[PDB]
Amino acid sequence: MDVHIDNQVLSGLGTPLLVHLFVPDTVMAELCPNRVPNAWCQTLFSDRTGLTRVCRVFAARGMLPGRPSHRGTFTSVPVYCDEGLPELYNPFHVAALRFYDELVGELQIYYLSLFEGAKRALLSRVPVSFSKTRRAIRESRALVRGIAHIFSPHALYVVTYPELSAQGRLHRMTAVLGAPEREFRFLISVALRISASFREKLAMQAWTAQQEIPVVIPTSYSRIYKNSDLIREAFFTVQTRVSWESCWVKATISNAPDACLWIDSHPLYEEGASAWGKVIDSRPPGGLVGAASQLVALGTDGHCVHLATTSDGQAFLVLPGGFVIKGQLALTPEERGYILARHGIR
Amino acid sequence: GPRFTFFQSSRGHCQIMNILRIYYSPSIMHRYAVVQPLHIEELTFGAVACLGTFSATDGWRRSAFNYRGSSLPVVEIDSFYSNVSDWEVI
Amino acid sequence: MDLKVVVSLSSRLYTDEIAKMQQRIGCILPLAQNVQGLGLGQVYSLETVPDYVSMYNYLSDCTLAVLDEVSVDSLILTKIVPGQTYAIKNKYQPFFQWHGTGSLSVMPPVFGREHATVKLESNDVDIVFPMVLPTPIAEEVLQKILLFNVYSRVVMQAPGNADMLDVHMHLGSVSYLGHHYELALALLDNLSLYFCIMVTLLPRASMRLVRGLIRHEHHDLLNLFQEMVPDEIARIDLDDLSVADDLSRMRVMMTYLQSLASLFNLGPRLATAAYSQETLTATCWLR
Amino acid sequence: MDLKVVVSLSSRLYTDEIAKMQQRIGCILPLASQNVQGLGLGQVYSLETVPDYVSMYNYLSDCTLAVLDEVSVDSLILTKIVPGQTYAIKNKYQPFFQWHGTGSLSVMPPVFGREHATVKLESNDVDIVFPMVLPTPIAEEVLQKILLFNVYSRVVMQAPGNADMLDVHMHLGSVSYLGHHYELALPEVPGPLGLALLDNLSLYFCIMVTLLPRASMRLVRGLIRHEHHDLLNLFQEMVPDEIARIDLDDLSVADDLSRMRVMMTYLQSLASLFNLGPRLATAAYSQETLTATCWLR
Repeated sequence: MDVHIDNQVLSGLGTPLLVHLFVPDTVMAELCPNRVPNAWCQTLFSDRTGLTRVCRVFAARGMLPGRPSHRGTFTSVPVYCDEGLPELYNPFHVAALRFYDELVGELQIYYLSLFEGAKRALLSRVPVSFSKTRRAIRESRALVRGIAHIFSPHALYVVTYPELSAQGRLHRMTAVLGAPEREFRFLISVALRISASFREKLAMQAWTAQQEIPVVIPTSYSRIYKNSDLIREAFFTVQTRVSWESCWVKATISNAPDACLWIDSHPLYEEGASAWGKVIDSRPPGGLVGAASQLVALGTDGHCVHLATTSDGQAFLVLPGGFVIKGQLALTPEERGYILARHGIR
Repeated sequence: GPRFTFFQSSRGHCQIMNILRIYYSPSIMHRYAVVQPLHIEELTFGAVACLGTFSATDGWRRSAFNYRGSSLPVVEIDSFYSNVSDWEVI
Repeated sequence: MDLKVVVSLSSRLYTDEIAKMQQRIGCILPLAQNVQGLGLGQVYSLETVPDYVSMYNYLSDCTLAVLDEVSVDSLILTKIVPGQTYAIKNKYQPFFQWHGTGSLSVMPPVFGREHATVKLESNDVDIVFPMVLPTPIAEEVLQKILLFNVYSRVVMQAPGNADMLDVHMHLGSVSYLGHHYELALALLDNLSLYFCIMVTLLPRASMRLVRGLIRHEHHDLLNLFQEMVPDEIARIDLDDLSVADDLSRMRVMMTYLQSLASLFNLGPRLATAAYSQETLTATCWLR
Repeated sequence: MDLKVVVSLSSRLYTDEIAKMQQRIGCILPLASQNVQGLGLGQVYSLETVPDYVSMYNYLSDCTLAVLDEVSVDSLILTKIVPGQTYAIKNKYQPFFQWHGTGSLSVMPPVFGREHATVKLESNDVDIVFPMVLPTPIAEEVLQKILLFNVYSRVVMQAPGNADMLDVHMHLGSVSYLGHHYELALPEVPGPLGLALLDNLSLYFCIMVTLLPRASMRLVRGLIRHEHHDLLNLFQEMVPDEIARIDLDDLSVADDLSRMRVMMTYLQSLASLFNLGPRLATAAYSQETLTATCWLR
């Protein structure tokens, strides 16, 4: 019970109201394995998409709940969204958290899943920290309740207890769709324009491999891959269900930090959620020969289709078999600014 | 009630206070839970000074400074080179 | 080992320089030797305002020396090693105290310019001794002149919020070990400038550092017990300002706290051992 | 009294390195008490560890320094540092610093790069890097710069939209000198002991922010509303909101005295924290032959 009194006194600048949370250790195992993170608040809207200011959230792991029903970490969700009077709530409304120790993993959370659980729960001098004074006397079991989490079908534990007028005005709040809809269809729009760029690049060229990366290939490659077997290039667009782990937007945010590359890897036909957004280096003295070795090891991955994005406005597709199809990247800077504001600061 | 204590150290003078704070931290974690200073004093918690140096080639040999009432062991410092410095608070 | 340094006078003197040096035969004096670059006469010169912090840095820069004897042409004095001991008498314009006092300061004379300054008309060196005065006396005096300059400049700024009588009853009087002494009066203007810009940048610096170091340790008992301490209104505004000017303010904050940190150390810290009251001399050694 | 402490090697020093150890004569090296390892700074600053410049600061401050004057094969002579003797030190370090200031001298870890202070020793399994010698104002400025860099590079890494990583590495960046700017060596992680130093510093900071003399606030408000001083350039004619909101009270004098009392004591404690690392008082650094008589303060 430390991070709640940490962030409660901290975020008084950009947030009127602060909600406190638990996060179980099973619910973020598919987010980041091996306990690699240890945050940043940016709650986007449902139909009032735009852009909003960011707020920092502090947290801790490895410290156990008073409930022995599950044993996990500490988080907390700021709420600052409602204009003027905070009595209205935005329904069907995402609130993004960027839990991190060094920006890996995201945390999408709802206002219904938060507040329905919240209602379900309920010669001079030094001045004292005022808000910590009421948490020590509570120490009770009814303050924490189990909430069916909507993004991942699991339990997310909230903590709240009858503090004061900020949390007292919270439990009376109600009000009279499209917050998970917009980001996915926006990903499919940029994926369709990139696949259209690949279509027109294969059309204006002879529909032929230039083979930018060198591999040796067997003579039965037109047999063990069938004729025109682009069924993986076909269902590429459904397979990109993630984007901000995907390397495609990673090059656009990398414009603020010249010879850099990011690589997505998707398997040959559904071997699993392989990886998204790995790094090809040119800065350290491993050098361009090490970049070439990693690149040809990328190209010899005979069961994974790779997509290459550059920083300068160019896209590339790597067929397994060393074949490369060139492509453009040129997107409207409104979506660019929307992406870099969705992650961080312009 | 206050207390005077003594510290042997083989390290230098200026770096010794920061390790003394690390040692001394459980004594300061008990303060401020039960008291809060008004009339503002009391934020200082002890002060250290240098008494001098001695030779580490011959270590301190414990002897017996005895009163007639009971026994009382004592740390003997031989070849001490006395140098009183100034008070340094923590 | 002979640590005696003769200063060759250029011009012959007469009896007033004899009477003033034998009036001042106990007190100490800086060094570089030459007759011109001898005392604080290069920093108490009237061609500029005699500043404080440069005077302090020049005094800590060169070594210190005690005067022993004055002739018509020679000025016999002895400098200071941190190896061996020496003698020291007061012979000062204030006759304050040597109350067995285990620590001693050497401050530049802030009571009066000419109070220490033996002015000689035959040679325009206008030699001037630093004030020797014990350490809590020195800290109380520097406090009570720094706040005196802040209060004088704020009553010159606006005569509504400050007065002079209730601070003359309060900070014009120094008191220590049953002795009650009195002191009243642009070098302290520069000192209070440094002090005010330090305490002005101190909230931003402190709140930035505690937001940096606040949750490195994930559960420390000391960390919580020191972060419940500060003011609840001293912790609002960081991210409104940029990175560059903030870090420049951090840089000037750090160099100014370092300079004032050595300055609130009491300079060349002399140490006394046994003060004989019937003789007015003390046994001293540099520390 | 003795100063001559001979240190034997264990194997034949090769003749390629006797030339550069002839070149590094009169430099400073940190001691261990003999043996061969640790007589130098390689054991706590290696290539493996990110150079924190604080644990090696702990080792150089905690151990008595030593002058290296004579190197032979299989034997080299050292001389300790004991207070009361005025050692002759030659400024023989490739980032040059003239001692025109003739001030107090300071020793620091090799923050000006590994190559400038290292020497390879293929005789035994020991490598030697050297402590840096540099004047007091540059040393304390580089000290506060490396602490401010290891506290702010981490929070710039904490930024998700870290659009400017190179902002502090070029604004903080090099070192302040009138002769030239000399770029230093920068760690990325501060290490444990560096965060311990920032921990104690932030402890002093949050203790001292509880007491501010309220008259000084009025002075800086009045001077902002006077002409903007050249020292006031960092404000660029702006009153911060925080000093505007901590002046809701009036000007007193009773709390001012005890405020200033605890401020003197805590600034002397902060000075005792920042007078860390062994210090040299200089008498008459001779310019024409680059040697300085200095004794331990």
